[PDB]
Amino acid sequence: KAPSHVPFLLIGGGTAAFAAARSIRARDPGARVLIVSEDPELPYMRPPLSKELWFSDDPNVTKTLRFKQKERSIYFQPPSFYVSAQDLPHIENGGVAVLTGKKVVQLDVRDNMVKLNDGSQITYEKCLIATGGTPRSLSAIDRAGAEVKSRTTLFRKIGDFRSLEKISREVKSITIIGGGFLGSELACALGRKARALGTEVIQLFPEKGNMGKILPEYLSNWTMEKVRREGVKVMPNAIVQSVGVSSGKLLIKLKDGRKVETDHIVAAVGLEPNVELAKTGGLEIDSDFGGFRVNAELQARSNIWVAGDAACFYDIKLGRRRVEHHDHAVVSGRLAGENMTGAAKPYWHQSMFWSDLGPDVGYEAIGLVDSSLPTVGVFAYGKGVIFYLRDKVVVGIVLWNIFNRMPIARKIIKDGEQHEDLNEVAKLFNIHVLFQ
Ligand SMILES: Cc1cc2nc3c(=O)[nH]c(=O)nc-3n(C[C@H](O)[C@H](O)[C@H](O)COP(=O)(O)OP(=O)(O)OC[C@H]3O[C@@H](n4cnc5c(N)ncnc54)[C@H](O)[C@@H]3O)c2cc1C
Ligand SMILES: Cc1cc(N)c2cc(F)ccc2n1
Repeated sequence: KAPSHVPFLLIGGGTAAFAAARSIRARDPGARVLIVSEDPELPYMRPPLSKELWFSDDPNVTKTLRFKQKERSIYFQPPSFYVSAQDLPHIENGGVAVLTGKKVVQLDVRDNMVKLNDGSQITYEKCLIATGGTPRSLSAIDRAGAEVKSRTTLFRKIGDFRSLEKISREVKSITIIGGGFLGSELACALGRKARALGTEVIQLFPEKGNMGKILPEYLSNWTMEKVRREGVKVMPNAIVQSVGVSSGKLLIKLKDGRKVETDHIVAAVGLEPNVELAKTGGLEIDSDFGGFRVNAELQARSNIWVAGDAACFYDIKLGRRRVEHHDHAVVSGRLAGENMTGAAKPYWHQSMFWSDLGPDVGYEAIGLVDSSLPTVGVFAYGKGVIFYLRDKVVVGIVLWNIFNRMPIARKIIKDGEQHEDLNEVAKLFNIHVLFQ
């Protein structure tokens, strides 16, 4: 199936890879691009797996994988957009092929060659590593035994959505471990499903409130109350000590003495970059942020770039970073595709992210957003803007229930001005003052 040589080889078939393939085809007409994906699915976007796909009025949404934004599919393109790998060398004006169900297990940088899990070898001229990451798991779950492990979900892929959606219709109690984006969005989604069926949803995490690492405490606490009003039993300040099976149910023991009985656990406790290929490829990994260490142009070696969740890159403006946003995979993937066709451009356009936690909670963010940084919040906590500061300069912004204003927030961070009155800057977001 796979040819012996391809001009453009993209390792991994996710958001960053697809954005790169589209970018290469737009900058190099007739280009021949091969995506190698270990998943059986064609490239698709993940955000709907924790949001729109759970709020669809169509009960066949699990099969169609379409959602209302305007209806559209979770796949970036239908199969008709792609050509087969076997035909990729011969088709006139080239195309984009995806070799599904295949994993790159060896990378030879000196010879511009990869080896697949089935023994196949492919040489390339330009290569992109866009392997993303794998969900982390709790140490308490790893030591819990096979039964507990079989009743614990790591949420990332289409299969995880389908398996958890089926569970929410079969069991009475689901527990989410994790207070970040994924845990909070799944809590609101499972909470909506539970209100109609009369079932239970629990979310526990060690922080004082949802999104405690991202939002200031006062806004994290406000968010926790909104999640609770979606039908979720939220347990902050919860550290899992052990997990076992008791009378057929899962028993979660917390360090503080509390105990939670439930039927199924969803672990949403972060992501580990997929850097397996750094060993054979002799590629540098970043010990501080994780991931493949690349420069401002997302380049690792002469013919190898890295994009997406797995790329630790140099931001000429904000310093060295690694970002795990959908839009960042798109932006970095497209940038890598342009540099794979001679652009030599540095990461410059700042990617944004967003989150929706029910009807009354939606926010957008950009730049360095971290609750450890000093923050200034200007609210009208219905609507407002939170500025994240470093050396008296705005390095990140969170827009709370403010939409269609991201270009303004992007300009403020790019300009790097020293603002003496952030209340005037809040007027740019139609806000007419909390500190942390
Ligand atoms: C449920 C969910 C909801 C999200 N919601 C949001 C949101 O609302 N807003 C937001 O900004 N971000 C969101 N994100 C984050 C966003 O989806 C990620 O930042 C984005 O998918 C990262 O793109 P990627 O290409 O770097 O990685 P991935 O999408 O993970 O793609 C990597 C692909 O490469 C495959 N692969 C790995 N190693 C190999 C190998 N050796 N050989 C072959 N294939 C390999 C992996 O199987 C995977 O298929 C969400 C993520 C999830 C999981
Ligand atoms: C930056 C970001 C934003 C989100 N809304 C998000 C949601 C998820 F479910 C998982 C990861 C996420 N990462």
